[PDB]
Amino acid sequence: ANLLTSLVRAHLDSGPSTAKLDYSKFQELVLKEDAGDVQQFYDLLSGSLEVIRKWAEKIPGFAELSPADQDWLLESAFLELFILRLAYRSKPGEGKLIFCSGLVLHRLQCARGFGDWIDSILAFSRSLHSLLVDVPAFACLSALVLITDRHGLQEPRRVEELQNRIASCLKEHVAAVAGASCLSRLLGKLPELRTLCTQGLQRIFYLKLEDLVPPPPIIDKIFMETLPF
Amino acid sequence: ANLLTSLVRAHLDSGPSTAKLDYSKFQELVLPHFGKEDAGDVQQFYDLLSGSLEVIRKWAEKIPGFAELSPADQDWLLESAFLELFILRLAYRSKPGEGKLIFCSGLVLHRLQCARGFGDWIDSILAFSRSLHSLLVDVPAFACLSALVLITDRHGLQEPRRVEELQNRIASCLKEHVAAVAASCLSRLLGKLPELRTLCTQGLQRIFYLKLEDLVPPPPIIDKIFMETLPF
Repeated sequence: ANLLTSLVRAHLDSGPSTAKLDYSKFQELVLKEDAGDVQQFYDLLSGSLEVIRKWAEKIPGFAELSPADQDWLLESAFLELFILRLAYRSKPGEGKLIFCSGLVLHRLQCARGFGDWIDSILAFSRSLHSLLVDVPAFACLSALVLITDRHGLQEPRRVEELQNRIASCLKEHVAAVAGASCLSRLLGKLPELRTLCTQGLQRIFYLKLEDLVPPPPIIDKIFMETLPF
Repeated sequence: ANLLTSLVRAHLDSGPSTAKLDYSKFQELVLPHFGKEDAGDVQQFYDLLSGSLEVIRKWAEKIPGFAELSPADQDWLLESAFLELFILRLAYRSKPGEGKLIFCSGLVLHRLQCARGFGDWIDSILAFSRSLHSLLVDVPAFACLSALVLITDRHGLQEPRRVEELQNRIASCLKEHVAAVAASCLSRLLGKLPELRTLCTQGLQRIFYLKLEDLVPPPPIIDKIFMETLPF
């Protein structure tokens, strides 16, 4: 309710307004992988880093978790968060990727840096779009990606309480707007999203191997620490 | 030559002969669920990597000069080149025109039986097999090339110059044989190198992915190679 309103205010402020979109570099007709492409891949990921952290700071309860638990939840869900907010923001029917700064790029502008990762993300975006998720449901869904069980939490029961809180909040709101199914269908995108995060881990691994441009330290850290091994 | 003979003898004993070919598990049609794998497929994949590594170790022990290198340099050369050796010997042995993969022990498996454990990687290895076959590399030229893949400069050798001397030795022997039989085939064969190098990368990606999945843990020595051959 007031929780819901707070999750919404938090989501909308964490992205760009249709007025602040930048089509400056957009090329629908785009005429191996080189170092401009690898740099732009890391830059686009790096752009959401501070955005998602300020967004999490505004989820009620998140700052009452232990600071070690806050950092680990962010670090463990960064990739999934980046993917869900990009899939929701973008327009997959026209190949349009919209990033959280407002930059708009065509997918062919992105294919070389992202690999086929990017097509997988556009299929998920089509899929998510067909569900017609409203803004309050999405503001709940994304927060549930963050605030979830991870190995090594100091206070896993308090993470679980807050998750139940956000879940109840999502569950009402859905029921209120059209009396499993809907809910079940929306929660089904959590596991797709985990599998899609896998695919991003594979892409960083591959690029680290190539080593045209090294990943920036904080991307490299998230990659190394979220690898179970 | 005498080196030649020994390299040749070492190669033929390391593989199977058109007899000892096991069709015990061969199925000319299986219907898999693509892009997924259970723990039987993953243990078979590793088992095939590790059987091939004990076979390549015994083959290297027979290359004259290899066993008196330092034990550490011996291991590092093997591990540094295992994946490349594995793909080359597998490509050379196999029959891409019937979709057949032939391993080490004699085991024959259809491309469709490999799909789950190996991923896409196996199809790309079959494509390189067709590639390598159209070059028509004879057994004594392949016995030389194979060994020059192992005996090579690697960072961190205790005695890189002993390795280089032996590399010179096998190169000369190859050259003698290319002339006895008479750039490419050479330059033509180095032209496929990038295919191979991509396939080694493609195998690292597959182990990474399966280590992520963790249906079963990789064997320790495969895991060690994966890790120490990753600069990070």
